[PDB]
Formats: sequence, structure tokens, C-alpha cells
Amino acid sequence: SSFLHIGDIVSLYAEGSVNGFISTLGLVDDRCVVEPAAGDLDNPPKKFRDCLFKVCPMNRYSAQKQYWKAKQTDVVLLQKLQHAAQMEQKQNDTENKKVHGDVVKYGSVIQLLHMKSNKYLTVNKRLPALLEKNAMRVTLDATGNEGSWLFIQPFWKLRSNGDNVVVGDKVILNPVNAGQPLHASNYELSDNAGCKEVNSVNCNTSWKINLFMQFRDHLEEVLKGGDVVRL
Amino acid sequence: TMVLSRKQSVFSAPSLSAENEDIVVMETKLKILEILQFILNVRLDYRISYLLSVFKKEFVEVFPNMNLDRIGEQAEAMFGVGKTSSMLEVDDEGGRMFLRVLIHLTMHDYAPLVSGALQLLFKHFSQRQEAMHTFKQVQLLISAQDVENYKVIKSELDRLRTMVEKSELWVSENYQIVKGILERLNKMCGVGEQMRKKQQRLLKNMDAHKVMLDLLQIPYDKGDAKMMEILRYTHQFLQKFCAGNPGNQALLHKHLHLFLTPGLLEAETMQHIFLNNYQLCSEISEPVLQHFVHLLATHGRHVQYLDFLHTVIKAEGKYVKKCQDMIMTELTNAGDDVVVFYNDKASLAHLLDMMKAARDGVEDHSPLMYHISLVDLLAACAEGKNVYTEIKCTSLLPLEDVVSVVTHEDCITEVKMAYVNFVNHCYVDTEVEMKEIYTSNHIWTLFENFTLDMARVCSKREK
Amino acid sequence: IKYCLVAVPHGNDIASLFELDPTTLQKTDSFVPRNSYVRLRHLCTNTWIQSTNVPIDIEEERPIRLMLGTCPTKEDKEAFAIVSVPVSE
Amino acid sequence: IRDLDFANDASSMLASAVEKLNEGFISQNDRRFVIQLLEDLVFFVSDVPNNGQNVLDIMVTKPNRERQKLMREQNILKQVFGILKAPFRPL
Amino acid sequence: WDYKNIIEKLQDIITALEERLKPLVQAELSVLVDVLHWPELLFLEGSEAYQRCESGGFLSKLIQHTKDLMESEEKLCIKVLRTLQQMLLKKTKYGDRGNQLRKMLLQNYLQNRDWSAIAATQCRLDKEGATKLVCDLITSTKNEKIFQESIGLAIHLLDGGNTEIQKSFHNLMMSDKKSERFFKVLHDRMKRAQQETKSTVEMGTSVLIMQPILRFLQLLCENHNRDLQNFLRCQNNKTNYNLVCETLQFLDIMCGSTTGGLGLLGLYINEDNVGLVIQTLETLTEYCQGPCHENQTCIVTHESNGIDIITALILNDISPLCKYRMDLVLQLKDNASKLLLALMESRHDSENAERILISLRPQELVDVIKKAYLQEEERENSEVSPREVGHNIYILALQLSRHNKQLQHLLKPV
Repeated sequence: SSFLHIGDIVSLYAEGSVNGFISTLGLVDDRCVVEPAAGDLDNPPKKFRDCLFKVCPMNRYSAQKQYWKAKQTDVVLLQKLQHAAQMEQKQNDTENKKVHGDVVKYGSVIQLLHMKSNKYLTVNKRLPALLEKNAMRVTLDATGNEGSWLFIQPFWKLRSNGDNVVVGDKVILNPVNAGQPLHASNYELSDNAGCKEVNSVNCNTSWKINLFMQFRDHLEEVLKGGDVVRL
Repeated sequence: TMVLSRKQSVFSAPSLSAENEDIVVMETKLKILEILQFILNVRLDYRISYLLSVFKKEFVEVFPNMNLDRIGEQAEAMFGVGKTSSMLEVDDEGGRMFLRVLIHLTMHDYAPLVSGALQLLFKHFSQRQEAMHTFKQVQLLISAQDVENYKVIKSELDRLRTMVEKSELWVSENYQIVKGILERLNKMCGVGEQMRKKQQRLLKNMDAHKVMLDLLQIPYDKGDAKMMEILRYTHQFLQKFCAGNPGNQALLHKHLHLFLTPGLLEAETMQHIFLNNYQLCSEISEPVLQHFVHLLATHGRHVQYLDFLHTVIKAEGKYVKKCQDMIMTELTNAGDDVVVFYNDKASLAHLLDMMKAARDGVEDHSPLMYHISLVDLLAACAEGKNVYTEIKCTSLLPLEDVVSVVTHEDCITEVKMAYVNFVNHCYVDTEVEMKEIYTSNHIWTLFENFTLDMARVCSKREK
Repeated sequence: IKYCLVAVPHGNDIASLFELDPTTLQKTDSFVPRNSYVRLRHLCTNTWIQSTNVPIDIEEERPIRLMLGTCPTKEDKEAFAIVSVPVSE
Repeated sequence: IRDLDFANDASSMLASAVEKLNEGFISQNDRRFVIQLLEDLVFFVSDVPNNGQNVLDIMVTKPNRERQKLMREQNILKQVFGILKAPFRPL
Repeated sequence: WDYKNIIEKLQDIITALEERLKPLVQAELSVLVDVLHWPELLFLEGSEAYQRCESGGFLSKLIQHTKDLMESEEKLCIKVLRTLQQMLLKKTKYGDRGNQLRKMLLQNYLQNRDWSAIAATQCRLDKEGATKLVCDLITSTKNEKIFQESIGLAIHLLDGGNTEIQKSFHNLMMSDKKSERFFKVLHDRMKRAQQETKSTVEMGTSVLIMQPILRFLQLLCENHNRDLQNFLRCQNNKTNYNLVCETLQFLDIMCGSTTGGLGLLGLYINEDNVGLVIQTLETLTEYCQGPCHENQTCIVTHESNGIDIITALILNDISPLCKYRMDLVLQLKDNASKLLLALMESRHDSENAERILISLRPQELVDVIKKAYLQEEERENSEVSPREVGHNIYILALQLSRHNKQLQHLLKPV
């Protein structure tokens, strides 16, 4: 047993309306789905590299959002906004590197970076879910925004805010802005058989965190499981 | 033998919208202070009556301008400056004894006695302000019917306010009375136009809207099926409280954040608040339109939000360019859930199938009604010779779809009017040239259909 | 529900033995800290404790007594906090 | 590895679009997604940032041989030819 | 007899009377203030009531009972606080009619019979217990109006940098056990103001309440009061609430943080918040002066990097505001220069100098100095001299040059 740390590669197993891991349909589709028939904890899915996420700290997107709004709706102002956004990105990278390896405590804010697509998981409160119209949409964004902020809350009464998160625990991923925890709905996609939607709505869904790789072991100088190599 | 029975706060300014060993001595002094406060209230009433009498005298002698100088002199002469108000003084030393008594009582252990002494001391040096406030609160009536209406309205408002302040026992005997009070108020408030204006002014003076909003603010369960009617009548009361009254509209707009909740009844109240009020339509903030568009997208497709958006665009005839541009920009961003159009062959077939059932009249709240309202809103967003909204909406509804839906035999007058208005405001009446309108054989088919419609009108009238 | 927790007059037997399992990381199996959440296992049956919703005083108007038992499997949520009581109390 | 995965996904989606065009009917949303994927492929092959510059007018200094080989091997060119052929062989 | 005409005439007469009777109301309030100042004159000289009033018993009883009645009679407490504030203010004239009414009332009631006067009144109120009253009210109240009135009364008491009032405040904070609650309330309000400012970026009450609080802290730390300067940073309690860091955070958030410091400072500053920014700069300067090494180090090395915003305030020019209102910009730059001097008064070390120079580059500083010198033509109808501002900036540059070779080379004339 071990505590969860920033930079660790983990997988999330849903135990709600449906049971299974959370995966993606590809690098061109921004829909997150759960496939119960793919596998379970004892028999993980064969394409398990699609179910891996990296725990990341909070990121700032104020300058980026201002620049995006400016683009949507002068040259000097745009140049200054672009420079501010670049500086904010550099500062976020520096802060992430500084806080790399820190322990994760309940009630903190984290971001889930799907590694295969290198995309942060985001919740959009301004758009309903494609299938569950009463829910809110969940997608993957390369740059990310404030919708990627997720409180990690204790699902068990024996865990309290401020306590360190232990590997193998079941937690609740609550978007900061949307306010409705991630839910693995029972609706099935009409194009991908066996895949269930992931949205944001009130529910009792829990996510079990299974450790795949430690932050210390996640270094690009050693042979590691899941690495693609040529013989 | 000592009963410390405390009634309503004696040392409270009148308003239209209403252990110690020497305990015996302390209570006697407190009761004397209460009596003095009552006498001061009576004196205030007498001063108000004197002001009303002098105003009536001036009015009758001027209208069988007005001498505001003499009015002010008489109004100032009653506040102890001269001997004219000497008899109104409650002391034989020009208030010295009263002030000394208040100061002496302020230095006593008895906390309520000190509080009353301080209240009287502060009221002593604020006679003019209190008199002006009371005179402002005064209501003038001409008929015993008006007096009876005032009395019944005041009693009903007091009972409803008392129930709302204790709305914990019914959120069975507190439902019938509340619904009856709301129904009676709604029935009585609206009569003609002059009586309507008088009732609106009286209700604004007595602050009924405050109690009405407090009735809505009460926490409640999702499903009751009984207090829903109470809220339905409460919203109707507010809707009637705004008709042709920009002052009431602004007063209820000051509390607009209460109506920014998912619901259909609140949409009607917002529409009535913003109806024919340019000062509010032109200054409407972004979040209101954002919230309405979000409700259209997520909650569902309903005609109330479209009606609100349409009424906000134009106020007092003049169109609001900012509202047009913002509404178009926010509507075009969301598609297939808010801006639904039937341009594909299958969508057109579905439109014809659903419209064939509207031969005897379009059903209210129906998807066809929603589509008509959406088309009308898009057309109205471009009725200002704008260059942005027109080109933005030209793509949503191509002229080919317009002509196809207009020339079809099974097409109804409502949709025909909507499409013709759209192709007039968004295509023809534009400040920039459009290739499709003129360098294409589309508008000529519409002209032929217009001639056919004229012939149909001729035949129908002859029949 | 296979086994039910009860009280026996004598604690000299083997059925009255229990073992504690931590709910969080511990310092290389050091002393048990005060005010801790633990999982109880029965040494004889090797079963973990659970609390069921079946009342024991259903005959009463408002049952308040809830039954408990043991099962061979373990549940990560069925943890008990050991709250210390002051010697003064 | 991510470039290879993106190439495979793009090839699959373009094949699906070609099959839909062969069937005869393509939805407006599907057409928009196809156009977006085509622009993404243009940028991916050009190996230049998407800074709002016009997609149809991009000048490349040094071509990316790895990207070109990925396209050829994953058959994105085949799907491009299919998209060019199917619409003209009524639609 | 027309109802509409009658209503219109009633409105007209009401407006006329309301406009005409205001000075009389003001005179009556002033007479009440005078009566509170001298209550004993209503009693016989040999009377025990007269003796108790002269000794100050009446005002002490009023102050004591205000705290008790605050729970129920909130309006009465507000009126008492406003009356105390008026007592702590200088005389005012209300026109000839108002003066006549005031004279008549004073003759009727009180038949018998300046910075120094203000200080004496403040000392009298402190003796009677005004300071403890305001402290307890701020600590325990829940009404925004009462909190504002208490803050205003404290500001009036501390006006002029009254050393006795500062000593009384410090003693009360040290002795009373609720000082922790007082500082917690202040910190919570500052954090809420920062949050609302960040969210909005019309000014809300949460951000408008900052101005009186900043003024109160500045008055507390006036006259280089080392004890209060250190107490506001760290207290001898279980939980410590540092207010200097919160003030720096508020300044950074209102100025735009990194985005504002990267050349976009002008956008976040307008004619509505420039006064608040100036007040914040003055409060920071008051904290730093004395000098207070701990406060200077905290401000310089705070993680918020507000030193970058401070340097930007002198380097960059607010594009929109400066075009139509240059006096405010000049005052802001002067305040920033004074704050930098306060931070670099007597620091023989080099950490602060290096941290400042990281953002304040030598060439840009020299260019700003030259621009300030040449902008004397903008002095027309202005109280702040651009030449004086440039001279202060040059003094700062000279002090920084002790650790930078390039700046020393650049500052040498031709």
C-alpha cells in the first residue's frame, strides 16, 4: 500500500450504474466512455494503455481564456495577451515541476491527463451531454481550461478532508465549476457498441484508483512496462 | 406581583408597511416613557394633519401657481421655532425638563429603561425628518370605496406577511387562506386602466412586492402539487404589478437575480418586467441572455425563452443593436439543440408531416410554434440594416429551403409569413449586396406564389 | 449473515479473540495509535465484521437495534473507530 | 507513438466517411467533422502550429518525411482518393 | 378637483419641503452633538447628577449600553456610532437659517456655559471606552452597517496618528482574548474582497469596504509605530493572521498579477479603483517605513510577486487613463516610488536590491527618469510634480546601483 502522489500514472475503475474502466474512442474523438465488457480488475482490458491517466496539479488559465475571448471577438493588445498566455503556461509548467511528487490530500484540486492522447479531462457546464440531456458534457481538451479542475473527495466515511489519498481507494471526482460528480451513465453509444457514456450529474458513482506507475519510476532512462520498443 | 408583559415595540417609528431591587420604580418609569412615546406619536399625527389641511387650503384657493414660500413658512413654524407650536410642547421649559429626564434615565441600571431613554433622546432631535418621512408615507384617498380597498388590502398583506414569516408549519390550515388571499388580490388589483394605475401606485407605496418576493423565496420541496398553485398566483400578481408601470418594472428588476432559475413561470415574469422598457432592454447585461440561451440548450426547447428574447430586442419601437448582435452570436454558437432547422430532405419531410396536422391551427407550445418563433426571432435580429447578423443568419436558412417550404402546396400561413419576413429582413433589406437574391431564379418563384395567393384571396372573398 | 456477534460470559475461550487490520499506512507495524479506524477479523473463523440493516427489535414501534455478523470476505468500508474514553469519565 | 495513433484514427474516420459517401447520404455534422479532420491532417503533415493562419495557404520549409511515411503506410492517401472519387461517382 | 392634479401637487410640495428642511435637520443633529458634548449643563452645579455628568459617567454608560443593545437595537447602535463619529468631527455651517436654528436651540437648552480639540475629544472617548466598544463590536457583530460604523469610528479616533489611541489599541489587542477573532474577521473580509475582485475582473461592497480598512490599518501604523507594525504581521496567539501579505495579494489581484505586470497594467486600472490602489500603496508604505525589516522582507519575497506589480507601476504607463487624467497617474507613480524607497531605506544587504532589479531593469529605469524630467509640461493644474517623481526615481536608482554595475554606468551623465 502507498499514498497517491502528483505525477503517478493511475487507472480509474468505475463502480456505479455500470462497472468498468474509463477509456477513450481515439485521438480524433473527444468522448470519454466506459466499456464493462472490456475487462475488470482481475482481467484488465487488453488495450490497457488507453485507460491510463496522470495526476497533475492545478493550472491557471486566466490569461489563456482572455486571449481566447480576444480571438473570438488591437494588434498590440493581442500581442500582449499572447505573451501573457505564454508566460502563464511557462509558470504553470514550472509550478508542476516544482510540486512534482507531492502527496495528494482529500479536498485538493487535480487534473487527469489522458496520456495516449496527451489531453486533460474537462467538464463543460455550458453544454449538455450528447445522450443524457439532463447531465453536463465531459470531453478531452489538449490545452485544458478551468473545467479540468476536479476535487478528489472521499467516498468512504472513514476518510476525511485533509487525509492523504491511499492507492486502491474509492473516491469521487467532482468538477469545481460544474459541481456535479462524474457519472458513468447506462446510455450506450449508437456508433460504438458496448461503450457507455461518462457525464457530469448527481449520482453515487465511485472511482477506484489503481496504481500503474510511480512518479519516481516514471523517468525516461529506464525500461518500463508499457513502453513501445523495437527489437 | 409583577407581570413584565411587553407588547409590540413602543419606541418604533410608525410606518405604512408595519432582578433589580427597585424593579417597581424601573417599570413605572418605563411605562411613563411608553406613554410619552404614544403622546409624541399623537403629536406627529396632528402635525401631519395640519400639513394636509394647509395643503388642501392652498389647493382649493389656487384651483377653485402655489405659494410654496408660504407653505414652507407654515411648515417650518410648527417645529418649536416660534410660539405658534408652543402648546404642542410636552414641557413648560422648552423641552429642558424632558431632555434632563431622558439624560438622567439613561444613567440607570435597567437596560430596557436606558434603551427607551436613548430612543426618545434620538427622536427628540429628529422631529422634522420623522415628520417629512411620515408625510411622504401618507396616502390620500377620495372615496370611501378607496378607503375600504386600502383597509382590505392592508389586512390581507399583513396576514400573508405573518404567514410567510412563519412558513414552517405548511412547507393544512395555512394553504386555503394563502390561496384565497392571493386570488382575491389578483382579482381586485386589475380593473380598467385608471383603477389599474391607482392600484399599482398604492401597492408600490405599501410594498406588496416585498412580501410577494418573500413568498417566492421560501424553501420548498421539489414536488408539492398544492403550493404550486400558490406560486402560480404569486407570479400572476407580479405580472399584473408591472403592466405599464416602468417604476414597478425597475423595482422588480432590482431583484432580477431571484427570477434567474430554471422555470417557465419566471420567464413570463421576466418578459413582463422587460416589456416595452427601453431603459432596461438597452442596458440588459450579458448574464441574462446567457442564462436564457443555456436554458434553451440544456433544459429544453420552449417558446417562453424565445418570447423573452424577442421582446428584449425591440422596446418602444426602437431596436437594440447590442441585443440583436449578442442574441444572434449566442444562438449560432449552439446548434441542433437550440437553433433547429429543417433543410435536409428528411427534415423537410418530417416538417411537412407534422404541419399537415396543423391544418386547423398551429397547436400552442408545439415544435412548429417553436420553429416559427425561432424564425421570427432571427428575422427580428436583422431588422436594423445590420451587416453581421444578416450575413450570419443567411447561412442558417438558405434561400433554397425558404422557397421549397413556401411554394409547397401543404404550407400554412404562419410558416409562410415567417419565411417571407426572414427573406425580406435578412436577404432583401440589407446594406450589402447578395449574389443569390438577384443572380438566381428563386425570388421569382416566390413572386409567382404571391400572385397565386392574391388570386386565392380574391376567390375566397368572392365566396 | 453466516455468523452473528454475541456476548459470552467467559473470555477465556478461543472464540473471543479478534485481530485488527489498519485502514491506512502504518509505521512498519509500530504501536497502534489512539483514535484509529480498524477492521476487525475473527481469529477462529477468519471472518471480517459487517453491520446489517436487519433490526433486532422489529416488534417495537421504532426499532433502533441493528444486527451485526461476519463474512469470509473483507469490505474496505466496514471500519470501526476506537474512540478513547477519559479515565475521569 | 501518438502520431501513429492519430494517423490510424484519421484513416479509420476517413474510411467511414468514404463508406457513407458511397452509400449516398452524409449528415451535416458528419461533413463538418470530416472537414475538421481534413484541416487537422493538413496541419499535421505541414508540421506547423495552428496560429489561425489560413489552412489552404501554408508554406512548409522542410517537409516531414516521418509524417509523409505515416500517411502513406496508414493509407490516408487512399482515403483521400476515395473521398475525391465517391461524391462524383449524382451526389 | 382632479386626482392626478392633486397627486402632482402633493409630490411637488413634498419635494419642496424635503429640499427646504434639510439644513434644519443638520442643525438639530449638531445641537444633539453639542448636548452630548456638554450634558452636565442641564443640571444644577451642586447636583450629584451634574457631578456624574461632568465626570463623564453619561458617556461611559452610553458606550457600555451600546454593546449590550447592539444585539437587538441595531438601528440604535448605528445611530449612536454615527453620533460619536460626528462628535469626533470638526464644526460645519448649515447656512444662515441653520445657524439661527442652532443658536436658538443652544440658547434654549444649554443656557449656561482644531487639531488639539480633536485630539482631546479622541482622548476623552478612549478614556470612556470608545476603543474597546469598537473592538468588541467589530469582533462580535454580524451586521455590515454596524461593522462599517465601527470602522469609521475607529478611523475618526485614530485620525492624526494619535499615539495615545494607538497605544490603547495595542494594549487592548494584547490583553483581550478576542484579538484572535478580530484578526480572523479582518483576514476573512480581506480574502473575500480579493475573491470578489478576481471574480469581477460598479464596485461591490466587499471591495468598497477595503478602503476604510486600509485607512484604519494605515492610521494604526502611522508615525512609525514599530509595535503595531510588527503586530499586524505576527501576533502572540495560537493562530496568526498576517495582514501585510493579504494587502500585497489584494494589490496584485487588483493590478492584474502577472498579466498586469507584463505590460497590461493599464487595462486593470481605471478611474474607479485608482483611489483604492493609491490607498493600498500608502498602507504598504506605512507598513514598510520606520523602517520595518520584517515587513520589507515579507513584501519583497512574497510568493505573489507583488514587487513586480510595484515596479510595473513605475515602468509602464497606463495607456487609457493617462490620456485624459494624468494627475492620478502621477500620484500613483509617486506612491509607488515612495513605497520602493520605504522598502529600500536602510537595507545594507543585497537580496531586496537584486529582487527589485529583476523586474526594474536599468535602461528602462533611466528612460523613465528622463521622461519624468522632460514631462514637466504636464504640471499644469497638478499637485504632483513629474520632475519630483523623476528625482525620487533617480534616488531609488542610485540606491540600487550599489549592487548593479550597469545601472551605475548608465546613471553617470554625459
